[PDB]
Amino acid sequence: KKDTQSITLEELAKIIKKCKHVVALTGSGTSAESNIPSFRGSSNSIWSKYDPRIYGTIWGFWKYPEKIWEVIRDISSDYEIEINNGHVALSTLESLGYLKSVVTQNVDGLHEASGNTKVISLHGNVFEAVCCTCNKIVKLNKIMLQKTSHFMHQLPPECPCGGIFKPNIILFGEVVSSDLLKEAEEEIAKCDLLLVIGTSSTVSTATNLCHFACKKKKKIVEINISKTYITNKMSDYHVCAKFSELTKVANILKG
Amino acid sequence: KKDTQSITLEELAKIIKKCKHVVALTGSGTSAESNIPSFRGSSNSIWSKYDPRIYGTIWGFWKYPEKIWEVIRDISSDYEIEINNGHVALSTLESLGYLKSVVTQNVDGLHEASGNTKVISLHGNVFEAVCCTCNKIVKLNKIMLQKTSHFMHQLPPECPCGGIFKPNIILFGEVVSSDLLKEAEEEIAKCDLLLVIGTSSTVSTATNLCHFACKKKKKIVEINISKTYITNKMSDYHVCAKFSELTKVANILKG
Amino acid sequence: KKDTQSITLEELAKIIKKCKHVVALTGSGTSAESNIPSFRGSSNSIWSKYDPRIYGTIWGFWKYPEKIWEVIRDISSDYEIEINNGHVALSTLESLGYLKSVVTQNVDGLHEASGNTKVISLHGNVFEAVCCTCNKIVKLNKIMLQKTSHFMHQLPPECPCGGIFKPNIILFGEVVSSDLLKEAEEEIAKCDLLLVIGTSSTVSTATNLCHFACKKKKKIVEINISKTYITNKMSDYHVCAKFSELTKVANILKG
Ligand SMILES: Nc1ncnc2c1ncn2[C@@H]1O[C@H](COP(=O)(O)O)[C@@H](O)[C@H]1O
Ligand SMILES: Nc1ncnc2c1ncn2[C@@H]1O[C@H](COP(=O)(O)O)[C@@H](O)[C@H]1O
Ligand SMILES: Nc1ncnc2c1ncn2[C@@H]1O[C@H](COP(=O)(O)O)[C@@H](O)[C@H]1O
Ligand SMILES: [Zn+2]
Ligand SMILES: [Zn+2]
Ligand SMILES: [Zn+2]
Repeated sequence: KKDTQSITLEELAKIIKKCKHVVALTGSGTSAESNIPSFRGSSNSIWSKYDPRIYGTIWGFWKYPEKIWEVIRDISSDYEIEINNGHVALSTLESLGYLKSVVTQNVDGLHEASGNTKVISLHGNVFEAVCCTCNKIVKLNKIMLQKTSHFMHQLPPECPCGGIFKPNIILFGEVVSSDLLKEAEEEIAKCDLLLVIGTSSTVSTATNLCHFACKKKKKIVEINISKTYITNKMSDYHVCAKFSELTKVANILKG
Repeated sequence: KKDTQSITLEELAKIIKKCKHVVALTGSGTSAESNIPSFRGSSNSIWSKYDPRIYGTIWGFWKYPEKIWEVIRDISSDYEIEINNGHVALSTLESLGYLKSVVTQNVDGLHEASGNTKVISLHGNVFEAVCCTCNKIVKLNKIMLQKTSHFMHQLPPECPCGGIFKPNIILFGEVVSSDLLKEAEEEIAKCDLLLVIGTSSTVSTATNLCHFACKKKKKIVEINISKTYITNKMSDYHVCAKFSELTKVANILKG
Repeated sequence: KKDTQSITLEELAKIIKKCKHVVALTGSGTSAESNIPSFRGSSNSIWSKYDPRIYGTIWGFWKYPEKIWEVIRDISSDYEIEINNGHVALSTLESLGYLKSVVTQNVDGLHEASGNTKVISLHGNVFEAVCCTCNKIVKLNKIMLQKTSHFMHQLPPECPCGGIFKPNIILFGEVVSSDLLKEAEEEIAKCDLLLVIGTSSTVSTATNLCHFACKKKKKIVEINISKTYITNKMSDYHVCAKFSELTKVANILKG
C-alpha cells in the first residue's frame, strides 16, 4: 500500500522530460480506440459474442481448432482496425529519444505498426502461426487474415506436412514462457520510468511486472480512464486520460 | 524426503513455548468445523452441489457472472457459519504473543473474525467485490451476502457505472498475484516455526510455501486429521488432531 | 535468438564423449515409438479419442472422477506399450557413466523401466494414486491398470476410508509443484550437457527448463524428428533423428 497522487497530462510531460529510459506497459486499453475488443469482462468485451470455454482455451483448441480462427478472422474482417493517436504519440516519444521499450499484452501488433522498435509481446501475436506437428512457423499479415483469403479458406489452416496451424497467441490454460517474461523484466530493471498504459484491470502478467518494478524501486505512472488494481498499491502517479490524449503530451515535448 | 515424527498436542505446546515468531498456514481444514465446504474432492466438498466448470472458472464467470454469486449467496444463507474453537485457540495464541501471522487460502475471513491481526489472504476474500469495467472496490459483509439483501437482489450485482461486480476471490484459471505471494514469503522468511493447519491436501500455493520454508530451513509442524502431501517430504512433525483441539494447546500455554 | 547448427548422430557422440555429467530432458517424443499417444495436437494425439475438457482437467475430475481412469485403463489395455531402442540407448549411456539424470514430462514410467536410476517426473506418474480425502498413497503397476483387474473393477477406485483415488499425474489446471521443479533445476545447474529429446513442441515446463539452462550457459543438444520452439532460440545444436536411432550413438561410445 502507498499514496498514488493524481497528476495532469502536462505534469506527466514534466516527469518524462527528466527521464532517459522510459518503458511502457500496455494492455487492451491501448487498442480500444482501434475497435479491438477486450478479452475480460469490461463491457466492450469480445466474450459478448463468443463462448470463452470453447473459443479461447487450449483444450478448446485441441478439440475444435477452427474456432479461434473464426474469432481472429471475424475481428480482422468486420472491424475498422487502425492506429490511433496514442500509438502515434508513443511512436513520436520513441523518436524524441525517451521511450525505449514497450511490453504489451495485446495480440494486434499495433505498437510495431505505430513505428515503435522494441515491442515485447507477452501474449504472443496474431501474425504468426505454428504447425502443431512439425513446428513450421508462418508469418501472416492483414491480407492473409481476411475472410476471403486463401489462408482462411479452409479452417483450421493446414501446414504442408498435413498438420494444423495454431495461432501464436497465449490461450486460457497456457502460461507465458519464462524467457519472454525475462526480456520484460530485463527491460524494466534498467528503466527510470514505467508507464502502465490502459491495463492492470486485474491480476495478470502485467500486475506482476508492476510488482517487480516496485521491488526494483522504479517510478510508476498509470495512464487510464479509471483507477485499477495497482492504484494505491504500486503506482506512484495516476493520469486519468484516454490513451489517445497522449498527443497532448507528445506535442509539448516536441517543442 | 525426510522423517516426519508424529507428536502430541502437548509436545507441540512445548515446541511453541520456546519460539518467538510463529506463522500459521491454513486451508479448508480450519473452516470445516464452521460448516464451510471444501473446494476439492474431499467428500465434504462443494462440488457435490455445483459444476466447477461453470460455477468456478474465470471463463465460466465471463459468460455467466451470476453463478458464482449464487454459490456465495447460498453458502452464506444456508449454513450456520460461525467461529470454532480452533479460531479462538489461534486468536489467543496471538494474544499470548507467539503467533505473528496467518497465511490463509480460505475465502471466509474467519481468522480475522477470530481476532487475529495479520491475515494474508492468498485466494482473496468473499467480502470484497470489484467492478469489471471501472474497478470500483466495494467492501461487503454477512448482511449484504444474505439472499434477501438489496445487494443480492439482482445478479450479478451491478456497479453504479453500469459494470458487473466480480467477487474478489481467486477462481480456476487465475494465478495468485506475485505481491501477495511475496507478503507470505516475507512472513515465513522471518518466522521460527510454521504451523501448516488443515491444508496441504494437494499441490497448491500452500505446498509451495512449505517448500520455500524448507529451503529456508524452518521448523514445520503439521496439524491435520490425516497425513498429507508434505508429510515425510517437508514437514518436521505431525500432530494428528482436528483444528478445534487446539484449545488443548492454548489452555496449557495460558497457564 | 542464436544460431542452432544441425549435426549428425556421430557428431553428437563426439560431443558426449568429452562430457562428464549429461542430463536428458524428455517429452512425448521419447514414448511415441512405444505407442503411447501424445497429449497436444500432434496428429498422433490422444485427443482424437477423448474430450480434454471433460477427461483431462481437475474440475473435470472433481465432477466426473471416473473418466481419467477410463483413459488410463484403455491405454494400458489396448496398446502394446513396451520399451524402445531409445530407452535402451539411454539406459546404456547411463551404464557407460555419461548420463546422470533424466527429467521427464512423460507419465508412463518407461525411462525407469529402461534401467535409468534418477528420473524426475515433472508431470507425475501413472503408477501412483492418492486418496482425495485421507491422502493414502497406493503404488500401482501394469497388472492393476488392466481392464480386468480388481483395482479397475469399480471406477473411480475407492480408498478404504471411503474416499476417491486420484491418479498422481498433473492435469489441466494444476501447476507443477515448486520442489519438483527445483530438483530439475538443481540437476541442470550441475550438468555439462543437456539433451532435449523428443519434446519442446510448445511453451511448457520443459521450455522453461531450457531457458534456465541458457541462463546457466549450458550446452544444449536437441534430438527430434523436427525443429521446435527452442530451435534457433535456446538450443546450440540439433540432431534430426528419431529417438530409437540413439542406439547408433550408444554403440559407438560402447566401443
Ligand atoms: N481508451 C482508453 N485509454 C486508456 N485506458 C483504457 C481505454 N479503454 C479502456 N481502458 C482501460 O484499459 C484497461 C484494460 O485492462 P485489461 O483488460 O486488464 O488489459 C482498463 O483498466 C480500462 O479502464
Ligand atoms: N477439522 C479439521 N481439522 C484439521 N484438518 C482438517 C479438518 N477437516 C479437514 N481437514 C484437513 O484439511 C485438509 C484440506 O486441504 P485443502 O482442501 O487442500 O485445503 C485435508 O488435508 C484434511 O485432512
Ligand atoms: N520418435 C520420435 N523421436 C524423436 N522425437 C519425436 C518422435 N515422435 C515425436 N517426436 C517429437 O516430440 C515432440 C513432442 O513434443 P511434446 O508433445 O510437446 O512433448 C515433437 O516436437 C515431435 O516432433
Ligand atoms: Zn507441419
Ligand atoms: Zn463500475
Ligand atoms: Zn482414504
